[PDB]
Amino acid sequence: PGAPGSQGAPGLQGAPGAPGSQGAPGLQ
Amino acid sequence: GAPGAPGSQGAPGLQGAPGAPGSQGAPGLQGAPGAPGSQGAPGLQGAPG
Repeated sequence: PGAPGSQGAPGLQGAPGAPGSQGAPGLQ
Repeated sequence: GAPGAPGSQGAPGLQGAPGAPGSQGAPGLQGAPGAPGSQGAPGLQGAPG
């Protein structure tokens, strides 16, 4: 029955990141 | 978890080099002075007496 270390919650996201400065065309 | 404090966005914006220019009433070309003088009636005769 017990199994310390067996499959728990399947890995999702885990190490999410993020885009940096997406910028915007404030020019012309 | 703890993804290195998962990525945070960089800082866009600031669409201007802080020069804040702008000129007030600028100079104007000097008016070439009208040399002072005096009107008159130069003729030929001054006192024929």
